[PDB]
Amino acid sequence: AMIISLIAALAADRVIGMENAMPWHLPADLAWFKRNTLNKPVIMGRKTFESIGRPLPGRLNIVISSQPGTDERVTWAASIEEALAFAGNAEEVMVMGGGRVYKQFLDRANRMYLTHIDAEVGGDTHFPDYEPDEWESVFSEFHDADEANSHSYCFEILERR
Ligand SMILES: CN(Cc1cnc2nc(N)nc(N)c2n1)c1ccc(C(=O)N[C@@H](CCC(=O)O)C(=O)O)cc1
Ligand SMILES: [Ca+2]
Ligand SMILES: [K+]
Repeated sequence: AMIISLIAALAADRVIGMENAMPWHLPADLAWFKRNTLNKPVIMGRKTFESIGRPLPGRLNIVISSQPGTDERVTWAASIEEALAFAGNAEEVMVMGGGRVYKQFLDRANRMYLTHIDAEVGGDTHFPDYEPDEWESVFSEFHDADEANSHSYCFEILERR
C-alpha cells in the first residue's frame, strides 16, 4: 500500500501561495521539509520546481508538466498518472505543491505534513478544504519565532481515518 502524502506550509486562512514568494523566512520549516522528504520520491508542479531553482538532492524529483521539460536532472511527467508510475514501488511518495497539484492528489492522499505559520499574508491561493472529521492528528510540535525564523510555526502530521 503506497502512502501518498501531502506536505505544505500554510499561513493564516489556509493560504499557501500568492503572486510572488511567501513573505516569511523559516529555515526551520525547510529543515522539516528536508527531513521528511529525503530518500523519497517528490512530486511537484513545474512552477514549484522553478521556485526551488534546482533539483532537490537525495530524492527522486518528479516534475509534472504538459510541455517537455528543459532540465535533464529531474524526471518529467506529463500527468499525475505518469508521476505516480515514476515513483515506482516506493512506500511513501511526497506531494509538495503547488495549489493545483494538491487538489489533484487530495483524494488519493492518506497522510499530510502541515506546517501552520502564524502569518496573515493576504494571499489568494489556498490549501484544499478537507473534512476535519476524516483526518486525525498523530503528531504536533510548536515553535516560537526566533532570530532565525520570522514567524512562529506548528508542525503537524495528519492521517486519514
Ligand atoms: C520554494 N520552495 C517550496 C516549498 C517551501 N517550503 C515548504 N515547506 C513545506 N512544509 N512544504 C512544502 N511543500 C514547501 N515547499 C522550496 C524552496 C527551497 C527548498 C530547499 O532548497 N530545501 C532544501 C533544504 C533547505 C536548504 O538547503 O537551504 C532541501 O534539501 O529540501 C525547498 C522548497
Ligand atoms: Ca505563487
Ligand atoms: K538524467
